[PDB]
Amino acid sequence: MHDPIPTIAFPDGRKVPALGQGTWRMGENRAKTADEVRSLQTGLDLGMTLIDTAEMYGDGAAERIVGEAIKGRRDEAFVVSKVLPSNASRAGTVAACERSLRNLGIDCVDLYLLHWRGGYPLAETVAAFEELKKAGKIRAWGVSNFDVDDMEELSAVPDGGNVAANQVLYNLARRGIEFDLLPRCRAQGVPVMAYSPLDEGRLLHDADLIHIAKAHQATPAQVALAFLKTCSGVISIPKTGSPERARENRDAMDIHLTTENLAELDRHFPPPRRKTRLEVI
Ligand SMILES: NC(=O)c1ccc[n+]([C@@H]2O[C@H](COP(=O)([O-])OP(=O)(O)OC[C@H]3O[C@@H](n4cnc5c(N)ncnc54)[C@H](OP(=O)(O)O)[C@@H]3O)[C@@H](O)[C@H]2O)c1
Repeated sequence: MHDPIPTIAFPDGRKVPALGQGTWRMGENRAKTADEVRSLQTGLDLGMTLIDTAEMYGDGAAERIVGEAIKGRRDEAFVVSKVLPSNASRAGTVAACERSLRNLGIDCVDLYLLHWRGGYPLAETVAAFEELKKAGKIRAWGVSNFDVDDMEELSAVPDGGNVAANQVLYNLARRGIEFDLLPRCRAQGVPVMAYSPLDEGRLLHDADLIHIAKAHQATPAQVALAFLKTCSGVISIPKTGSPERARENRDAMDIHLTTENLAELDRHFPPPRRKTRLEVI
């Protein structure tokens, strides 16, 4: 019997498991599709109910993978997608949402993000998000790759205070948001979605993570996710094309990092001591 996935509440009171599933680079290889679908199905069965995708991921292909994986079980998934900033005009956003819904094969996304900051004024994009919400086409909107200054601009936008999430880079190797952005979003009640929680796999070569993994009879990936589980206000979205890895990632929740593991990680992966430029992938 494994331990449960902690839950995080959105501003609107909806709760999701703090461990979800990524999909970037899915749907690029026909030979992997069956496994990618199965990986997401496996994570859903195990309670990794949030799935993060985007219009740009394989230009609709990752969305279609998500659509397969949720076939017969839409109500079990919390589907997140995104609009590219070059599409995030008043009419563009609506048109992009409709494509995503067609690809996903569903009526409504749970959460719809601006993927990063572009040249269209924020009020335009938020206006489109609020109309989609009223139309029953999205349930909530948020943003991604927004630093503090970007977050502040939302207050000048009417309805900008409805922001439901900020999806930014965060893992042991990229702790910059701890200085300012994460504390702001926590004070504000806005979940931070930590993308690339395994630093795209680069963390898995780290000797201190390996050592700590060894002590817990776990894997380095499981340790990287166990750390992020300790962080309140954070939802991590690791991606894997492998159903065996999905199971492994789920079981990262059974690790209880000790006070000494945490000190050692802080020593090996130092927190920012000053404001850091937002890292983006
Ligand atoms: N908003 C944005 O701008 C943005 C940017 C980046 C990412 N994201 C989202 O965040 C998700 C996660 O980040 P990411 O995909 O960039 O990288 P990541 O999840 O940190 O790591 C991905 C890599 O780790 C491997 N992996 C996963 N679990 C493993 C395990 N237990 N053991 C060993 N290797 C493991 C995967 O390989 P296999 O697939 O071969 O197993 C994959 O190559 C993306 O899929 C995407 O949904 C959003």
